Amino acid sequence: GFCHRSYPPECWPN
Repeated sequence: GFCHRSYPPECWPN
């Protein structure tokens, strides 16, 4: 559920 605002934004199924 927690996504990191990177580029590309890395998000995990958390």
